[PDB]
Amino acid sequence: GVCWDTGCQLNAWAVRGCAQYGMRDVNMKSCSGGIIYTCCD
Repeated sequence: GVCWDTGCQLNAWAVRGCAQYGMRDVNMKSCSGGIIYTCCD
Protein backbone atom coordinates (compact mmCIF):
# COMPACT_ATOMS: atom_id res chain seq x y z
CA GLY A 1 0.00 0.00 0.00
CA VAL A 2 2.09 2.88 -1.32
CA CYS A 3 1.20 5.97 -3.35
CA TRP A 4 3.05 8.87 -4.98
CA ASP A 5 2.12 11.72 -7.31
CA THR A 6 4.46 13.13 -9.96
CA GLY A 7 4.93 16.78 -10.87
CA CYS A 8 3.17 18.47 -13.78
CA GLN A 9 3.11 15.95 -16.63
CA LEU A 10 3.32 17.43 -20.12
CA ASN A 11 3.51 14.07 -21.89
CA ALA A 12 -0.27 14.01 -21.45
CA TRP A 13 -0.38 16.39 -24.42
CA ALA A 14 0.21 13.47 -26.79
CA VAL A 15 -0.66 10.52 -24.55
CA ARG A 16 -1.63 10.00 -20.91
CA GLY A 17 -2.62 7.24 -18.51
CA CYS A 18 -1.03 5.64 -15.46
CA ALA A 19 -1.03 2.42 -17.48
CA GLN A 20 2.06 3.82 -19.20
CA TYR A 21 3.96 3.11 -15.99
CA GLY A 22 2.08 -0.11 -15.35
CA MET A 23 -0.03 1.07 -12.43
CA ARG A 24 -3.50 2.38 -11.58
CA ASP A 25 -4.34 6.06 -11.06
CA VAL A 26 -5.87 7.34 -7.82
CA ASN A 27 -5.79 11.14 -8.01
CA MET A 28 -4.87 13.99 -10.35
CA LYS A 29 -3.77 17.63 -10.18
CA SER A 30 -4.42 20.77 -12.23
CA CYS A 31 -2.00 21.64 -15.03
CA SER A 32 -1.93 23.97 -18.04
CA GLY A 33 -2.12 21.79 -21.13
CA GLY A 34 -1.20 18.63 -19.25
CA ILE A 35 -2.48 16.66 -16.27
CA ILE A 36 -0.94 14.93 -13.25
CA TYR A 37 -1.67 11.27 -12.52
CA THR A 38 -1.06 9.59 -9.16
CA CYS A 39 -0.16 5.94 -9.72
CA CYS A 40 -0.11 3.41 -6.87
CA ASP A 41 0.83 -0.25 -6.47
